[PDB]
Amino acid sequence: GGLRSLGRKILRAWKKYG
Repeated sequence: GGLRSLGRKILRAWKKYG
């Protein structure tokens, strides 16, 4: 997880925000 991947970090929705 990094700068440009930040979006795909959300995209994978591991825990999804909250």
